[PDB]
Amino acid sequence: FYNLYNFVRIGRVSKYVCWLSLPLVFQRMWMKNRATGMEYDIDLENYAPFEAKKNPMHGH
Amino acid sequence: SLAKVWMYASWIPRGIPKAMANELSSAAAALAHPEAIARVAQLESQGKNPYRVARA
Amino acid sequence: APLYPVLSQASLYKRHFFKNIKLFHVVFYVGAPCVTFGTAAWSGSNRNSREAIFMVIEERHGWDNFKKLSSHQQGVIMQEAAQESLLARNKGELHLP
Amino acid sequence: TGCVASFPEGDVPPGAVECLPGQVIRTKVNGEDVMLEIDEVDPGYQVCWFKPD
Amino acid sequence: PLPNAVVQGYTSVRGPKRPLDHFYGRTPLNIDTLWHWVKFPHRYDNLRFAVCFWAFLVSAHFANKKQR
Ligand SMILES: CCCCCCCCCCCCO[C@@H]1O[C@H](CO)[C@@H](O[C@H]2O[C@H](CO)[C@@H](O)[C@H](O)[C@H]2O)[C@H](O)[C@H]1O
Ligand SMILES: COCCOCCOCCOc1ccc(C(C)(C)CC(C)(C)C)cc1
Ligand SMILES: COCCOCCOCCOc1ccc(C(C)(C)CC(C)(C)C)cc1
Ligand SMILES: COCCOCCOCCOc1ccc(C(C)(C)CC(C)(C)C)cc1
Repeated sequence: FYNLYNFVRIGRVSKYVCWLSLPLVFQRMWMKNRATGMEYDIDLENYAPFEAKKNPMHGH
Repeated sequence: SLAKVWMYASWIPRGIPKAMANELSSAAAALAHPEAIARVAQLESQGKNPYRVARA
Repeated sequence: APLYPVLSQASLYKRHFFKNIKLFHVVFYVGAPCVTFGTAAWSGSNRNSREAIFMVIEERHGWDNFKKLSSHQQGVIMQEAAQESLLARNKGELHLP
Repeated sequence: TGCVASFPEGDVPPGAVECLPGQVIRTKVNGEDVMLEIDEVDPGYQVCWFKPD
Repeated sequence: PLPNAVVQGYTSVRGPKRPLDHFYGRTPLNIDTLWHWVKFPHRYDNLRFAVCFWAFLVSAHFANKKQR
């Protein structure tokens, strides 16, 4: 790791930009846990299930 | 022995943060100014916590 | 040859800690946690927002149904009720009688 | 400020800044602003910058 | 507003006050002299960092498993 970060030290633009995509990782970490237990309406899930198979409105 | 059992049991827990820890240590050794690292070593030789010193 | 139960030096050293208090040493040291975590700031705010929250809940949703829901939806409705009460749209936004 | 000193290899004194081969040093030598690049420190020896502290 | 007796603390005669004891050969022990014995925590700060990390992580693990 010291070699890699000693080279990051020598960069000019990537060392100040390539980290800005990292908050997005924590965004996913938080939203996934929000979604693991989200309470939803049974009627909408049975009427409009997301990416469920054999939905004729999709085609199959 | 029991020590080997504890080693092989705590291997997987103990090693989950070792990557990030070594990454931060190495990135500090690389990116940080060596005068700051020398001051840290000095303060630790003086029995002080250099992180608390820096915060203060 | 003292005929009384002579008290050791260390026992007096310890009792001096207890009897060498001044008035301010009690007043301010006990008033700071008290004023912060008292009927004015924290405990009062909490315990008086709860009353309005559960008034709103039992009027709008019901206490039994509220008990049946989850802790998350419980907290959601509690926060909505706290907002409804803090706003006080009917009192002209004024917490007065 | 301070001094640069050569001393035998081993434990580094706490507070000294190691000056290994490949280390660049901006200094002023006889009024001349210069860069000193360390190259081929001898074996059994190492170099460090010792501030006055 | 108030008579001089209340201000000076006596009506007629100023009474002597017994001075404070010192306990020679050792530190004073008062409500304000306790930092001599109890400093701010300084010994287990890095362990505090580690334990905070592990507590957060283990709590998140078991909470997510329970929720799922
Ligand atoms: C100003 C408008 C008109 C109103 C006037 C009256 C206002 C009264 C309110 C202020 C009261 C201040 O009260 C003040 O209490 C302290 C207690 O510490 C008294 O203090 C007195 O007693 C202590 C011991 O108890 C003695 O050691 C001290 O020498 C003596 O001053 C003061 O004499 C008094 O002045
Ligand atoms: C915020 O503070 C909370 C905790 O504070 C505890 C303070 O405890 C201090 C106790 O003071 C002492 C110290 C030493 C002693 C002894 C008896 C050991 C002193 C001796 C041996 C010189 C007589 C007695 C009381
Ligand atoms: C206009 O006046 C505003 C100031 O009032 C502040 C109120 O303070 C409450 C009590 O404060 C004290 C604390 C200690 C004392 C002393 C120091 C005189 C106590 C004593 C007699 C035990 C030494 C007096 C007042
Ligand atoms: C919950 O709070 C606990 C309140 O009780 C505090 C207990 O205090 C007892 C402390 O006991 C001692 C006695 C002596 C000492 C010495 C004198 C050894 C400390 C020293 C050498 C640093 C002065 C330390 C602690």
